Amino acid sequence: RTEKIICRDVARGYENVPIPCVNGVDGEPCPEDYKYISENCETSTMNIDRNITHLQHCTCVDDCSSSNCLCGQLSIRCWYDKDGRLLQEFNKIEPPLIFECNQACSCWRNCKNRVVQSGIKVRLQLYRTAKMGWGVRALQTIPQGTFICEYVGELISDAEADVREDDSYLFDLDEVYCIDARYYGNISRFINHLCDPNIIPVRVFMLHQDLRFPRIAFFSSRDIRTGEELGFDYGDRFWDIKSKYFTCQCGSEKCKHSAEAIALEQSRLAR
Amino acid sequence: TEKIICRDVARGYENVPIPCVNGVDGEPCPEDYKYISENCETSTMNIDRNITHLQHCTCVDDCSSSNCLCGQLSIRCWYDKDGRLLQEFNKIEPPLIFECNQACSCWRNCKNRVVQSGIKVRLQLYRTAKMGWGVRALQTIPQGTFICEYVGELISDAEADVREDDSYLFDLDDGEVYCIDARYYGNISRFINHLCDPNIIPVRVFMLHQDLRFPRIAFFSSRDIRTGEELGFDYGDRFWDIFTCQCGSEKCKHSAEAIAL
Ligand SMILES: CCOc1ccc(NC(=O)[C@H](/C=C/C2CC2)NC(=O)c2ccc(Nc3ccncc3)cc2)cn1
Ligand SMILES: CCOc1ccc(NC(=O)[C@H](/C=C/C2CC2)NC(=O)c2ccc(Nc3ccncc3)cc2)cn1
Ligand SMILES: Nc1ncnc2c1ncn2[C@@H]1O[C@H](C[C@@H](N)CC[C@H](N)C(=O)O)[C@@H](O)[C@H]1O
Ligand SMILES: Nc1ncnc2c1ncn2[C@@H]1O[C@H](C[C@@H](N)CC[C@H](N)C(=O)O)[C@@H](O)[C@H]1O
Ligand SMILES: [Zn+2]
Ligand SMILES: [Zn+2]
Ligand SMILES: [Zn+2]
Ligand SMILES: [Zn+2]
Ligand SMILES: [Zn+2]
Ligand SMILES: [Zn+2]
Ligand SMILES: [Zn+2]
Ligand SMILES: [Zn+2]
Repeated sequence: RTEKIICRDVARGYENVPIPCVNGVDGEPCPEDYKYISENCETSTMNIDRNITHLQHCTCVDDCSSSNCLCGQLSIRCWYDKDGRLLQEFNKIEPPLIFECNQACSCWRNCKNRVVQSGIKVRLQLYRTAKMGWGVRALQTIPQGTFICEYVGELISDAEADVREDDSYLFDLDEVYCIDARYYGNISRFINHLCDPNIIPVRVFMLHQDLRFPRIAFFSSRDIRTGEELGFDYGDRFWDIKSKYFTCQCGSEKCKHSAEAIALEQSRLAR
Repeated sequence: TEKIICRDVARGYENVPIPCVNGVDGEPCPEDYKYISENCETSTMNIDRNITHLQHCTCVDDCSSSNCLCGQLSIRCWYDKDGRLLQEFNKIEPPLIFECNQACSCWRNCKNRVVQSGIKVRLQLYRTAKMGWGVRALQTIPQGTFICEYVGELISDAEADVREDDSYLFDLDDGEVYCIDARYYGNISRFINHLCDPNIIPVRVFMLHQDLRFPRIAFFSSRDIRTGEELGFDYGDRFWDIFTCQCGSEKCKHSAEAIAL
């Protein structure tokens, strides 16, 4: 079998870079049961607070590289190095919310605290995996801490998420709001679960500071090689709903959710 | 002597820098406002942003055919292949323009996305002889070219009635009345002066939402504009009824001399 480019850009020109799709595995055509969007959408009344006078903002007249930047101080510090990468010291167990600079700040649009709002810069590819359906892989080396993409979809309420039948694309922001990428989503809806993940989600605020709606940004948690599949840990809660339907195919020696890992735990509980 | 007093009054928010110069007097770069590249809110406007309420096209091409719903909503698509308004465009009573949006099936680079792609022409903020600050072209600009949007603070009818200074107040004009006030928050368009012989015209456009209470205001050149020419639109007789005009045209109808006659 031969690899087959089946779409030049699944984003239809909406991202900074094209995101091609290939399938060198089976006969599945390019996925089209969803609407690609590059930014979050709403399908009910949400009234995101966008009052420009409500925004916390900085007075910096440099590039916001100093510890005096207010937006960095709201994040405890700015966690971006000079190349726009997330610092290794960033705490994954208890991450602070990231507050990027915004339209109320006195700084320029190219200051050092605007990584996520500047969008996708790495070359990604939608591709057919051997055992998980569609997936996303890197077409380049990606250093640790690099911004990858945002989890984009339909903003819905807690109550609406209870009503939704399919939560295979439902991200819990943790009233409680979620992002459902089932019907509307970006490239992130195709990122699979890995028990040994190489990206992590981070909560970020940019052009609004409405605390019901953090945006979810994925950053690499280690150096990523060309061709390597991207994935994050969906979390035990997702698997406590979903392992009755399918089991994990990540194949890692550390896999916590495989058919066998579940059976081994069940046999320890019996013994 | 002409001094450059700002490399970019937009602070990097537009596609191009917009420098400011002064070769007339001692006035420094204007700083009594906040530059913003898109409209802002200072109170709850409840703009309908429901993606399922958008009318949108099913175009599998570049939206240059007559089956594009978004062009049909605008009577036709009025943009030529270069993104300029057609010569047949009603420059006196323009129709509403519906550009393609996030619900359309077309690509982001189809032919119906001129205003949402932002400023392309090179402009300069500069100190005029008699009108304070103004905006001029640093290049020739063909007729029908998109210049910039009138950007500011969205305010209600009642809020506009309470405001003291309407020198930056654009009336969006059935239904609830709203205004764009660029006094406190605005982009480069807040500096465009009135001309009785204008060379740009405002056009109402819809892009990412279709809440008909809140058209966005796009300025297009109404004729070929020469390099160095000051940009201006006709503020309208209502503004002048509710300083005297220094436009200098032989057709100026708001001058001190005109008002006295
Ligand atoms: C820095 C942040 O760290 C995080 C945060 C979140 C994650 N992981 C997830 O969010 C996970 C994502 C699954 C992939 C398909 C997208 N999805 C879920 O847990 C999930 C949970 C509950 C649920 N149901 C209801 C929820 C609310 N109200 C009512 C019902 C649906 C899905 C990882 N790291
Ligand atoms: C759509 C294309 O057609 C148009 C439309 C409008 C224009 N021209 C103007 O909009 C004009 C703009 C003046 C320049 C300084 C910005 N401004 C005004 O008429 C104006 C009117 C009333 C007012 N006051 C209140 C209003 C409501 N409620 C309370 C008070 C303030 C300003 C030209 N062509
Ligand atoms: N580690 C995994 N093992 C098996 N299936 C997975 C795994 N991670 C994701 N999936 C599958 O992908 C769904 C989640 C999607 N967000 C990911 C894109 C999906 N692979 C697709 O082809 O559309 C899950 O409901 C599973 O069907
Ligand atoms: N044709 C004109 N003649 C005299 N003054 C004008 C004319 N057009 C605009 N102005 C002045 O500019 C104001 C409108 C502003 N939106 C334009 C920018 C203004 N020139 C400034 O320096 O900030 C008016 O209140 C007038 O002060
Ligand atoms: Zn700062
Ligand atoms: Zn900044
Ligand atoms: Zn800031
Ligand atoms: Zn696993
Ligand atoms: Zn179309
Ligand atoms: Zn289109
Ligand atoms: Zn369209
Ligand atoms: Zn005049």
